[PDB]
Amino acid sequence: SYSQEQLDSVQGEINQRLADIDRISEQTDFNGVKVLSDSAKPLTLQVGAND
Amino acid sequence: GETITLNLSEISVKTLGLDGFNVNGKGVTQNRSATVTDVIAQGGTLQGDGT
Repeated sequence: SYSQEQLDSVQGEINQRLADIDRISEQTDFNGVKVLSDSAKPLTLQVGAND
Repeated sequence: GETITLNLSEISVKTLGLDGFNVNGKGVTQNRSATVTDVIAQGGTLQGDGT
């Protein structure tokens, strides 16, 4: 039932949400680590002595 | 390195496209029928049968 322009507004909101998802990906930081990004190797977290 | 661009501008007359919006006026003007005076004012030639 939606004409083309309302779909255009919907897609604008989709693009905004997707851009925010990508922003969260590239900007969620912890101790200078892009933890939730495309370049985040798994961590170690040495627990206990005698490594 | 991150921004949230707003992209806001140009909501007014002269940008919504109206710029002259004239609901009244002459509407559709009616031209007047030409005659021999106008054509001879254009400076062409006449011949038999007034052509």
